[PDB]
Amino acid sequence: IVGGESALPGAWPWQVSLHVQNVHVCGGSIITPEWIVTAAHCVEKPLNNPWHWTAFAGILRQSFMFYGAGYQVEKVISHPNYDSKTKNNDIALMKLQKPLTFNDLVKPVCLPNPGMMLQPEQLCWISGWGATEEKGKTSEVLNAAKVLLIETQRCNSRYVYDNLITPAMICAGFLQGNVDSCQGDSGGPLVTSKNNIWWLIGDTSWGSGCAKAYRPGVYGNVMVFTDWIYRQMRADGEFVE
Amino acid sequence: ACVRLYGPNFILQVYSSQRKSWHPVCQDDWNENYGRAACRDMGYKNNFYSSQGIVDDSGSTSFMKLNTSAGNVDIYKKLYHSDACSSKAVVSLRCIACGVNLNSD
Ligand SMILES: *[C@@H]1O[C@H](CO)[C@@H](O[C@@H]2O[C@H](CO)[C@@H](O)[C@H](O)[C@H]2NC(C)=O)[C@H](O)[C@H]1NC(C)=O
Ligand SMILES: N=C(N)c1ccc2cc(O)ccc2c1
Repeated sequence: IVGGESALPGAWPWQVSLHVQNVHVCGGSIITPEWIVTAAHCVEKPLNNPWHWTAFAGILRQSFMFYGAGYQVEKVISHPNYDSKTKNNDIALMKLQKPLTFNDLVKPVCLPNPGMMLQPEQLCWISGWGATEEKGKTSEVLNAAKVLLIETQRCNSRYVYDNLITPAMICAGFLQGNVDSCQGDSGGPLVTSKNNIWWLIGDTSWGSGCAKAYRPGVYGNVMVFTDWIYRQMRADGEFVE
Repeated sequence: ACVRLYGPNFILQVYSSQRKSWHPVCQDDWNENYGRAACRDMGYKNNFYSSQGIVDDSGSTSFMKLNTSAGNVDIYKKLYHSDACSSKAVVSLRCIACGVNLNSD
């Protein structure tokens, strides 16, 4: 997170830190006791297999996230239409082998329904342990920042992302830059509050540098994938459909 | 053969293969068991948070209503097109307690 401030405990209870080899690689968002929404690009080969991954919920500091304090991942499902070249359909689910116990610091975010009717520049929040400057190192503490949706037509401008923003993507940030997500934030939440509920609007996917002008954040458009998420959650442990 | 929650008030909708569209379901004869079945169909396993009737705000003229005499068929097959809900309410269903932080009051 560039241009944010450190999060208080329980502010973003859905936020997890996904570790491989005892180090943060990416973020994720809790949606049920077993299911986490992350980015497909985080679990590309050679990190496609679940045994690599542990999730840390309810902990703001990376140094407190040590082997044993965390949650072994049991499955990793990349969206079937994920394209690493374009980053299209950059979303994945991780299933934990052990369910999380929800409390004041660990809770789920709501999947986005159709018909949310968000404003075109809806006020959202991003959170994560990614770099606080471009090409920087993982942050020790969880950060968060307000960002605004940026209409996809505006974002596809030849002065911005030159028609690279697909219906499976949404833009957020500031065209003037300065506040953005960054490497390490990937897979983590873009949320908005509406009807007094916090909704998962996006998963951090990509961008060109971090906090540069005319180069805002691109997020997985989660609402496009809610039904796929339902099916995956249902297919899990199911004999016939 | 599918179910979803619509909008910020989580209106249960069911898709019609014929009408090629989504319709809310009447609160008529609905209960928590029907909601739990809907939640399981959305992959939420044993999760259920709440279900209640709410007045439709979408001006809808096409609903899905429970045929209470359908017998022991799946809930999809119990539901028929109706242009009105006798309860004057549609189903609002949340399968999990979500979307609240320590502030959220
Ligand atoms: C609700 O279900 C019942 C029974 O499944 C329906 O009644 C049947 O209707 C068919 C066609 O008219 C008859 O052949 C059967 O003998 C009826 N059986 C009964 C009365 O149990 C009933 O019409 C359904 N209601 C609606 C509005 O769909
Ligand atoms: N500008 C962004 N929001 C943004 C988002 C995700 C990124 C992932 C990376 O690996 C490197 C840079 C990134 C930049």
